[PDB]
Amino acid sequence: SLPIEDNYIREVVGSKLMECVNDAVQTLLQGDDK
Amino acid sequence: SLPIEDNYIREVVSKLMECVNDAVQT
Amino acid sequence: KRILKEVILAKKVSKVPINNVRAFPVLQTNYNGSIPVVR
Amino acid sequence: YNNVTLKNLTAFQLLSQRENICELLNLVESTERHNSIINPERQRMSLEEMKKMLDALK
Amino acid sequence: LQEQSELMSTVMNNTPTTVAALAAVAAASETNGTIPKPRSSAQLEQLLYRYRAIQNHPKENKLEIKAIEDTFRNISRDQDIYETKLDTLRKSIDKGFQYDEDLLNKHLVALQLLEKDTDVPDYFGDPDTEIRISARISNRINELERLPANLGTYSLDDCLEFITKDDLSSRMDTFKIKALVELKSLKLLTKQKSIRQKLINNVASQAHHNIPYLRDSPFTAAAQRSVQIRSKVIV
Repeated sequence: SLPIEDNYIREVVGSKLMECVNDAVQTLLQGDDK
Repeated sequence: SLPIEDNYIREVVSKLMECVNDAVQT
Repeated sequence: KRILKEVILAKKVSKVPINNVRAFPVLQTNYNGSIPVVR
Repeated sequence: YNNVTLKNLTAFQLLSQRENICELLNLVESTERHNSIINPERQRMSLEEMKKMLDALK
Repeated sequence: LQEQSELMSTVMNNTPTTVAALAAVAAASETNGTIPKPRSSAQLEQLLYRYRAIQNHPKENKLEIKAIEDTFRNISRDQDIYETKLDTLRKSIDKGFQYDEDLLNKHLVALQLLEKDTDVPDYFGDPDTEIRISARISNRINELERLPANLGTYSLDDCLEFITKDDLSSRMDTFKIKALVELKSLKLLTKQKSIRQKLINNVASQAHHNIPYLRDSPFTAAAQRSVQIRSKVIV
């Protein structure tokens, strides 16, 4: 765990839809009318 | 031109409604 | 550097925070040993 | 691309599984994958070819 | 041909009057491509002062003395213009701006980090880019291999220790250690990569016996079950 070249890497080199679908399924799995 | 300590440098340094309206209907 | 120098010289910044290591490197004495080298 | 891997099989199952739940809420069109496979002018051309084979074999 | 370094070598050799670089039409004009206007503060200006003070005695064997005097006239003219601009700047100061502290803290840290060529954040394969990393590693290696070994420290907390003529306080080598830890960590960089290759290729070569969600998969469990099928005998 020794940062040695981690400075030089930073010097050189500077979804939601399916989560909403899964939340919609979790809301549809609460009431029997849907 | 005096150096600064490292402990000060480290101290300073529409997709929601597309499913709800469909889940209400179906 | 000159602009930030003249701001200190003229505007009289009320805090000017001190952030220093409170140390500076110097050169120290070197001397060879007094016991002779055997071969 | 000749062989399949673990990540490829898992991604294939996931892409085949998301598109089924994507059609219930009806947030995707999925009509270009429908009409290009049904192709009703190709279907009536198929029926005309079978009628032509009936006329040729009788 | 290092015309600014030949005068420094002649000053360090204490023999700048016997040759004086032999300034002629074929020697003083070949190393210059009028002196090229050096940009140092006093490391290359006092050498020109000594080079003028020595050659006052021959007074005709050197023809670049007029160019050196024109350079000194340009330096004096630039000094006078800088003093008039400093007077105009000190007379053109507004009375009140109330300069904040947070922007001052943002400027000072960035201006301190941009001195010694290190990375500063904003807060406002590929072998072509790996040689550029190795050239920055070797730059710091060659910079740390030019420091003197007789480096000692003096903090502002030694006054409570009462250092006598022969005391040997225990806060003398607080920077000599840190000047060697970096130098020997930049050399063991290829040493730790072998240990990392022996660790990652032993904890990730299996990846299906300790990780639960990869061994609880229908494809992986069936594959690990089906690779252990013993061959069927005949009759």
